[PDB]
Amino acid sequence: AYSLLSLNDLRDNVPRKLKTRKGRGIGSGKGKTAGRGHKGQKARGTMKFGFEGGQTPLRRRLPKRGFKNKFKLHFQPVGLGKIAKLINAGQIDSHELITMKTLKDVGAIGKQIEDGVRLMGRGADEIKWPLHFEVSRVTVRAKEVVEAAGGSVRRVYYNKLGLRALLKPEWFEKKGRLLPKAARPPPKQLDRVDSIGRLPAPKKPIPFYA
Amino acid sequence: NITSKDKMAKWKKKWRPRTPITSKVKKVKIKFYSSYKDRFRPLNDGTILRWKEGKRHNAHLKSKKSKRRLRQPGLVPPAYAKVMKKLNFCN
Amino acid sequence: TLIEKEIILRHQDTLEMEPSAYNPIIEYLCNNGQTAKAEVLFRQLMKRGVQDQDALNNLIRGHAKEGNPDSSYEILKIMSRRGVPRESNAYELLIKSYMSKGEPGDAKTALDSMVEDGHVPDSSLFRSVIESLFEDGRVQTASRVMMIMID
RNA sequence: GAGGAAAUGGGAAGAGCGGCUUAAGCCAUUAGGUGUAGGCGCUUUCCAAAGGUGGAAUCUUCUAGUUCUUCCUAUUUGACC
RNA sequence: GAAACAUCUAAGUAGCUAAAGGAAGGGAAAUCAACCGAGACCCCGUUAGUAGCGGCGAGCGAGAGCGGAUUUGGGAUUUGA
Ligand SMILES: [K+]
Ligand SMILES: [K+]
Ligand SMILES: [K+]
Ligand SMILES: [K+]
Ligand SMILES: [Mg+2]
Ligand SMILES: [Mg+2]
Ligand SMILES: [Mg+2]
Ligand SMILES: [Mg+2]
Ligand SMILES: [Mg+2]
Ligand SMILES: [Mg+2]
Ligand SMILES: [Mg+2]
Ligand SMILES: [Mg+2]
Ligand SMILES: [Mg+2]
Ligand SMILES: [Mg+2]
Ligand SMILES: [Mg+2]
Ligand SMILES: [Mg+2]
Ligand SMILES: [Mg+2]
Ligand SMILES: [Mg+2]
Repeated sequence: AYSLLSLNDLRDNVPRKLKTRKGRGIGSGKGKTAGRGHKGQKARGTMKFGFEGGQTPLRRRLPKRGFKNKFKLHFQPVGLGKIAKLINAGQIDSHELITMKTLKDVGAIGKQIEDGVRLMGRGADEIKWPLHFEVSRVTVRAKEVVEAAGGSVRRVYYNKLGLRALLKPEWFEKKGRLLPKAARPPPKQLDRVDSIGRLPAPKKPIPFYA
Repeated sequence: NITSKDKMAKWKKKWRPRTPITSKVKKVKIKFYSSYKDRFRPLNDGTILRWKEGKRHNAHLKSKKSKRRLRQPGLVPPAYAKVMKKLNFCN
Repeated sequence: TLIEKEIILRHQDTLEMEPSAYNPIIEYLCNNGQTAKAEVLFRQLMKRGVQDQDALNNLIRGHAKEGNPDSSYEILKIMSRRGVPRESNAYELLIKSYMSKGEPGDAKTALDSMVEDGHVPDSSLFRSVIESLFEDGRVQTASRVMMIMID
């Protein structure tokens, strides 16, 4: 058995638990009506799970509510604490612009971005530098904390195709398409943003009143 | 004459898309009851949010305290929430 | 009077402009004066038949020494997308043009593009860019330069 | 001669990785290797919808899971006969 | 099946009949998207048991996009005048 790997002594970590074959003799404990009792509907096996006996069920005595919005926007939340931790880890450059592509490449954003990034205020006591951001939405605490250190946050607009072209520019060149052009916001989305995004990923910020 | 019910029927027959005659999904997937959908909403706690009954009509039958009480959202009881947990409602 | 009359972009004309009709005049325009109409003529020549590397290299040096290195960088991007072979000495002038106008972050961007193209620079240029990044307060970009010079 | 098969859910025991894992397909089969589209998590909690969003700890900081295997049950199928 | 039943389901299934071919059918936008763009037709995977339909009950159940297989367009149709 000195490092021997033969087909005669392979076994697992625990012994294998075998099937409970119902309907065998007396000594197995599960024979003659298996585990079904005597007569009725549950011994003949014609019973549907969730039936309530003829009483009007809870799923029909309670009222419906609301409607479904088919144009609902989903933004991925990032806190300031994760961004500060990745700044201190030396993975995010603190002197260049922090776009959404930077967060997607470092991994603060998960696998599927949907409509953009919302900047959150969690871990706001770790921010010690003037950082420049370009996100989709930002909360009041996060904007206040950033501009109290001297940075700026710009709310910027991309659509779905523009987000694909910002994040995966090699996907267009494997397909033979030219890089598209950034689209203007619709009038219901005009007030929520500051400016149209640039479709190459920009690395120099744009000061507001300078 | 021309009421909202038959106006909606005429609109839905012409403009709403039609169900396919036959299915395309070869895989078998689990379906729960269709009356769960617009009535319940699962929370990340693990409990399921519901809204109380009695607010549709008959407000002259109820006390003031009950009218104030039925405005408050509640939770599904556990023995009934386990059924929808087992029938893939909470994903 | 040739370029304002759009003679190059005419389909029914048969005789095209010879390589020696633009090869010395792009050199003269870029080296001894303005680069803008030189690049306008050559961008019109791309739209018919020309992808000569010599006029592109001369446009790179002319745009670098004029005072607009953004145009040299975008012409290098044109070369990268068109598959024109890219030299090592072209990026040096772009890096030092960025250096002279006080944009070490743009210099580090051009350095990254040079390394991704596949040219290693010299330790004198490394020492120039690392000190210029450090004195501007951009410590982490200098550390990212240090990573590749260690590697 | 009568508790059995597939696919999708609820769990228990064991293991891989630390974000995890592929589906159709493709290249080879004395046999495996590849394939990121997708799914779950990180993730933000109220809310019909718009809208909105400070975890803990003070003292070298703690801060997430996912995919298989076996077994017990549920749904759709003739469903122990 | 809906724990009865009448709209619904089973199901355009079983069955009957007619015609054609080794395949048939479909096919190069009076098509989708959303102010950014894609580019005929059929088959496999995902979106997703989601949107939607429904005595809004039981149940029925997409499209677009994205990843694969095949990769193809031709004609009217161009005009020197
Ligand atoms: K399972
Ligand atoms: K585990
Ligand atoms: K019955
Ligand atoms: K009957
Ligand atoms: Mg017993
Ligand atoms: Mg017996
Ligand atoms: Mg039993
Ligand atoms: Mg019984
Ligand atoms: Mg008996
Ligand atoms: Mg009895
Ligand atoms: Mg049908
Ligand atoms: Mg019946
Ligand atoms: Mg039918
Ligand atoms: Mg038939
Ligand atoms: Mg025949
Ligand atoms: Mg044929
Ligand atoms: Mg157009
Ligand atoms: Mg396709």
